[PDB]
Amino acid sequence: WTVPTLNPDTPSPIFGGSTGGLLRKAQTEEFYVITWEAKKEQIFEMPTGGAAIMRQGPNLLKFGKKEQCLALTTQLRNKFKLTPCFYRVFPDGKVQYLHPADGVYPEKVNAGRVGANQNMRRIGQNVNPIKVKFSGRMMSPAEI
Amino acid sequence: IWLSGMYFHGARFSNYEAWLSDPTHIKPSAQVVWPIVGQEILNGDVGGGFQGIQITSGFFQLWRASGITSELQL
Amino acid sequence: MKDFTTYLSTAPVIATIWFTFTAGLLIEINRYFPDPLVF
Amino acid sequence: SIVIFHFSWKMQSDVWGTVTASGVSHITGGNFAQSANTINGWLRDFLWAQSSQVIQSYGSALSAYGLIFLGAHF
Amino acid sequence: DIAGLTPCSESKAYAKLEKKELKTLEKRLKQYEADSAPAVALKATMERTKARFANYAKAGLLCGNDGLPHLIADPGLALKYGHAGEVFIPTFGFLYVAGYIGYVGRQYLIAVKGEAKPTDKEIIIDVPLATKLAWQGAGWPLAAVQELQRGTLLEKEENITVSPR
Amino acid sequence: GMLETPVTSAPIVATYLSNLPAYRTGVAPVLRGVEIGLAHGFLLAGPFIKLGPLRNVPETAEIAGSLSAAGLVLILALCLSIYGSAQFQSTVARDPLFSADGWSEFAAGFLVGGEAGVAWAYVCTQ
Amino acid sequence: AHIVKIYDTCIGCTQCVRACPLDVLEMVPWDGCKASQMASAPRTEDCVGCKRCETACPTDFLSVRVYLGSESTRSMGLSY
Amino acid sequence: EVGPKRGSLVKILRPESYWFNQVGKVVSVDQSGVRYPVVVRFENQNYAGVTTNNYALDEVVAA
Amino acid sequence: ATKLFPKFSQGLAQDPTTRRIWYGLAMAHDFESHDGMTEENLYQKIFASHFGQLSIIFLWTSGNLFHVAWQGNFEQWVTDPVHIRPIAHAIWDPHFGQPAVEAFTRGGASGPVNISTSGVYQWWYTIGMRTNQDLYVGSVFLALVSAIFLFAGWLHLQPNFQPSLSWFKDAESRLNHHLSGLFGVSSLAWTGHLVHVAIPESRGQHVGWDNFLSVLPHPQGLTPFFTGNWAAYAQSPDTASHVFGTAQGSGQAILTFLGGFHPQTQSLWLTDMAHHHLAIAVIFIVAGHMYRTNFGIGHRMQAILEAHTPPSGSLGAGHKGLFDTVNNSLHFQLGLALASVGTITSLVAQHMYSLPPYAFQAIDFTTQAALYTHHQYIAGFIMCGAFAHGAIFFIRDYDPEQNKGNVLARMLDHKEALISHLSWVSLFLGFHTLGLYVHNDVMQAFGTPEKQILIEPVFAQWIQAAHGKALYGFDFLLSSKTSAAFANGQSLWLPGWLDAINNNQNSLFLTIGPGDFLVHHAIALGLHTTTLILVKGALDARGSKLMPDKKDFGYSFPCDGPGRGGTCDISAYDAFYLAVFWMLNTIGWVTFYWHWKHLTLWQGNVAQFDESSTYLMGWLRDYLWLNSSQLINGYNPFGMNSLSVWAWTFLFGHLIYATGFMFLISWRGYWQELIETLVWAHEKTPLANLVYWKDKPVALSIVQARLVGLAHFSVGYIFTYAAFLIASTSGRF
Amino acid sequence: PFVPPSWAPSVFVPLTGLVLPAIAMATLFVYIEKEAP
Repeated sequence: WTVPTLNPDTPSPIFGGSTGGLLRKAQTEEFYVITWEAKKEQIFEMPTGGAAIMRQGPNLLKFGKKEQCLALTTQLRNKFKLTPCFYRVFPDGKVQYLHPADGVYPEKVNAGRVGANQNMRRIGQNVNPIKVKFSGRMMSPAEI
Repeated sequence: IWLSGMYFHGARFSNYEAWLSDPTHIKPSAQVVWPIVGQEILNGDVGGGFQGIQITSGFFQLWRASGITSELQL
Repeated sequence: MKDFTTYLSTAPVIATIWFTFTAGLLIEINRYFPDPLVF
Repeated sequence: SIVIFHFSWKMQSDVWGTVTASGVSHITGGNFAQSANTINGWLRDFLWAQSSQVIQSYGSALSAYGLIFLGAHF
Repeated sequence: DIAGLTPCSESKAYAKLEKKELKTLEKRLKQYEADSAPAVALKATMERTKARFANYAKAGLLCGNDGLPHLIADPGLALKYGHAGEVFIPTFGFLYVAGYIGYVGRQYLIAVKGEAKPTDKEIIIDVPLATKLAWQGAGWPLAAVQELQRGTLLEKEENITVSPR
Repeated sequence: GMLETPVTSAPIVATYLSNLPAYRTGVAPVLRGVEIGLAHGFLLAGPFIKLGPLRNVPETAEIAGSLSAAGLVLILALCLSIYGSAQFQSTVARDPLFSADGWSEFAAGFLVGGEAGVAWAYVCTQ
Repeated sequence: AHIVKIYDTCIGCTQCVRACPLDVLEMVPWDGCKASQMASAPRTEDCVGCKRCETACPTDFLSVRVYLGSESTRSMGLSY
Repeated sequence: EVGPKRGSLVKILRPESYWFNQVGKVVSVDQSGVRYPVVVRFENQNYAGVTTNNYALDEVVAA
Repeated sequence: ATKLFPKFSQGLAQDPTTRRIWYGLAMAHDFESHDGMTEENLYQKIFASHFGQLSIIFLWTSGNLFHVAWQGNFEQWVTDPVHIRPIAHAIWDPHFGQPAVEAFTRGGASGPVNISTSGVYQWWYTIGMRTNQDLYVGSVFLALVSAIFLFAGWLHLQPNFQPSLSWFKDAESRLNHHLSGLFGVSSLAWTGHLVHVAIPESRGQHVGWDNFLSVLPHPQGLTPFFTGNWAAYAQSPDTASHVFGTAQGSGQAILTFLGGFHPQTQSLWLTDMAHHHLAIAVIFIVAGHMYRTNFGIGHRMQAILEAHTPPSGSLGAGHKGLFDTVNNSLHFQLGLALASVGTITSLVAQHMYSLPPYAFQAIDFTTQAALYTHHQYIAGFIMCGAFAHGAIFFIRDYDPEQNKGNVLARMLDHKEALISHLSWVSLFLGFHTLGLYVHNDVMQAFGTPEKQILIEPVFAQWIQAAHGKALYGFDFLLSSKTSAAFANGQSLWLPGWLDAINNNQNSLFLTIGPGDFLVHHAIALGLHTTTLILVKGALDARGSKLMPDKKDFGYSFPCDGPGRGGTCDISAYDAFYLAVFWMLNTIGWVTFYWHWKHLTLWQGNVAQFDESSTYLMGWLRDYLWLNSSQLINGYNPFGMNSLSVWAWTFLFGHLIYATGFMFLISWRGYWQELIETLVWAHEKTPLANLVYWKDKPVALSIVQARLVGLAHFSVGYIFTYAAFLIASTSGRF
Repeated sequence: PFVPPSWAPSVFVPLTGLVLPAIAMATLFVYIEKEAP
């Protein structure tokens, strides 16, 4: 498996437009682009409000935050049994692949994933805040 | 059941017949309380030789508009 | 009849009957013994 | 609540009242046009002035209303 | 007597209040007939008022400057001046009925806790068991004292859940 | 994507907005400020003159209204200056108005234009 | 950014990962349970703090915890 | 054979557990070297509506 | 990009929303949560903050003195302090019309002024102030003191002047110096002022800085003090015909213990107050030599704490390790200090209304009411803060390893029993007090006032009889003429005290009845419920069954999410939050009782309160509806008077309270969605999208919403009651 | 003497009410929005 590359010249689903789309953040900070493959033309619900028609083949959409892209991914996976993927696009043109990060969905275990933020103890074994006091900043006992 | 109760109260525990002969002085009343724990004070002097609670639902005016003149009809 | 008695044994019906009995007892006591302030 | 308050004050001030010889006397004396333009007028002439009947209703047939008036505040 | 109060049988404000109540009742009665329902009801209310005032004065209650009865809650003063019927005897009466209710409820919970579905018995009351426990609860103080003396009234600290401190 | 309607897509309203001084994109910011300030001070002098506390007394209603409008123009100029100082701190063609020097010159032009508009509205009622 | 931590009481039921609405958690191989999997949080910069993962955790006490930390555009879920 | 007998009643010793100092029935005990092999089922559900949990060998006592 | 504000939090400086400004303003004094904060730096910042606070206090006092000396009528009020109203300061407002100008022009001034209700006129008159020059000099002196304190605060932050961490932990030295110097020496100096200035000025003799070295406070001149004949200072006191401020009827004594009140000023004797300060000065100075600092003698508080464990083990380890958990925790010390200060503030309110210390203070009804209400509300807020800091101590500074088996750990060991019993007491008090009230209301409504339950407060009346009141007829202790306690004080202080307590025209142990009993139970209910909420929040601060790891989330956090059934308002901060409402309700009940009893007392009809305080309808009609008639008539369509400012403040408080209900009922989500729609509207609007925000607009956080709603609730509550109390008391008298 | 002039309120009240708060609000607003280097 290899990381996919965003194709900016990808057809978008048939939508008449809405007022819940992108804002100035997309032009000044970042935005997100979701792409998927549809077996047939089908009407789905847009996470920003309204009903759009996904075309047969590739489909590309833009959203203001990652939650909208994942909500659309969940809707396409649970209802139409599709496999969507999204990226984070910056105004300079940089594209960053986001989900599924390793090509496999995170709900199923995949080899090569290194565990992060894992504490080899339980909650009851956490120390008291007094032992964490006078640190660099506000730190919780779970951070150590 | 609620409407039947309103008609029954107007036919057995009211002063509608007395109010018909003097609707400008007698206060409409269709609820009487039992003489217990000193609550009988709520049975005010509404007029027409009757003691009770002055009702504001307007059933007396509605019954007068329908032509009801006796408690038997209610 | 067994199901009906079981329905009557439910918490709201039992509470209604018990409170009606208790209220009736207190009301009858205050009716036959009006204005009781001290023993 | 503001709607029913306006209705009560307007009816008691410019509509409802008794009829005398060459003149009509209202319940509140026509004080709506002069006092409903301020919040203080609504609090004093409508809420404080008209609540006298419900707070001194004890010992009469309307005492129950006063009791509910307190219970509703609870 | 106690706290500078005077007995209601000698208080002038007490008799004045009785006269005021009878006066307003008589004033309301003056507008009706002599053999009608409101007249009979008002006369019954007047007789009840007279009986209530005479019974309160006969009970030995103490009246203040307002002419209203005042209760004595101190057991020493109540037992020394004959005021135990105000706050002492009703105190023990409430304690008996309240402990009665609490003991019957506790017995019902302990009885249904050893069954298959105690929650089912909690929503659908077992009337025969509840009636039997309600009748057997008359000896609640003796039974409670016996349970406390045997150590079966309380639960051990090791069998009660607590927070992680 | 977005919603297009005849209100936001009519060529007449687009030309009207492009003709406004704020959307000129190519003139000096001080001139834009002078024009906007004059257009604002002229209309601002009205409410204080006809509704202020001294609106019934003669020969001083216009004086008090114009002074109040001048004070409001001064407050708005201070607001424009602090907005420019807190908005442009670092980093078609780029409009020079959206810059520290451009916005400062715009605020100064707005102050001069607003005071001139207030003074012109005062003498226009005499 | 918020702090998301996984504890050793995790049974690898993958319910927290399926309930995450911004793809913050994932499953990694492990040997401390029957499922041979463990939850992980390698993308905490995208966590908003909805605590849906804590709602989906069946262990007593929870195996995943979210401590609200610094707030940014991503953590506040702002689309503007 | 390690751990309590299946079907027996045990007391939970985990302080942060909802069923601390409570009695639960033993369902199964894992024979591997897992941290929490004992499976305990309880009659009363916790705040999350769960009635079962996993505990270590030293976190449960035969009571 | 990263903003400069706030400089103490790097995480907040990186926040691109409007939440950064709000959180930077609300976390400025939480030095423990600042970036790179150490213990030594923490103590140094607190030291500087203390100096700044003293500077602000002294500047405020100098401001009050300056305004009374400039725009007041102190020179005219001293001549006739019975019929002249004190002036706070002048009023300069261009919004005032002509009728408002002549309406506020009163008190003998030449323009609109404010009538002071703080009582500084009576206090300054009693301590010796007579002219405006004295107030001017005092104002300049306090301004100089304020500047000196501010400079001290700035100086103790610079190098070579920052105290070390070890200096801040010298508890024995600090306690010795505070007891002997800050308390004893200050009281001794105050005794010197009363003996040298206040007492001679009350006798018509001017004693100022120009002649205090040539004027003797006593005609015997320090000889009886050195020879031990101290009784010579109590000879020839002020008679019953003494006129305050003149030499008619004045005496020569400087240290007496006559007791009671002055027959004219209806206040405590100046000689008695001087003697009081001298005795407490000696006691505090002696107490200041208890701890060991540098001379071998004295105590070590650690030894006394460690040697105080019961032998049977009832208290476990006792107080072992309590010295370290208190000295190393600033929240523990702050909680103890706030608890003691709140109790002392309540004590001040009670003693000040019952035993007026300043001349002509009892006649000023508005001053008495305002002072009592002010101190009681301040005390309630301070008490809530004491418990809040106790919860903060449990979360941030409590160490179970160091406090193992001592009383502190045992409190958390049985916290369920404490919370359950507090709940039972509150439930019993609420059920019975409300039941008796509703019963009396039903009896009064049905026309049978003799059927209401009126329990006589025999215990409090018994105590009043023990103090000397013979109205109830118990005749024991001070009430009996043949008791040892009565005969042992007949030559020192019992005559004046008995004459004052048996007088029904003052506030010294007022006559009580069933209404007082019922309202006292309401007060008990309020105290127990507020204590239950605060204690439960402090004990459950480290965790509970719902949140076993609550201590890992800090003292204040929004919630733990909707999981596990829902965890709204689970933090200790939320417990304090809910307790503030109960504190306001409790102080409202105590101030309502105080104001109604004193209003009926001053009006000459105590029977009105005695007969209407037994039912809630009497409280709503005879106290709230009846006393607000003049208040709401401050401005009407026919004109206005000087009382219109209180009417405006009344409506102002109602508006603030109602505005608080908005932040209290509606929550974040709705507002965040609405703000998002507003963001879209601003971004799509021409001629307005050219102006953009620097911080992204977001709705207020859950914790911030609670704080804002509570602040509005409290502000509206305070302003509404203050306006009503001042307007009713001033208009009636 | 320390007595202020008769015109002192007519100058200090407008100052403390409009000039000083405007300057303080402007300086504080510029300080809050200043970006760190």
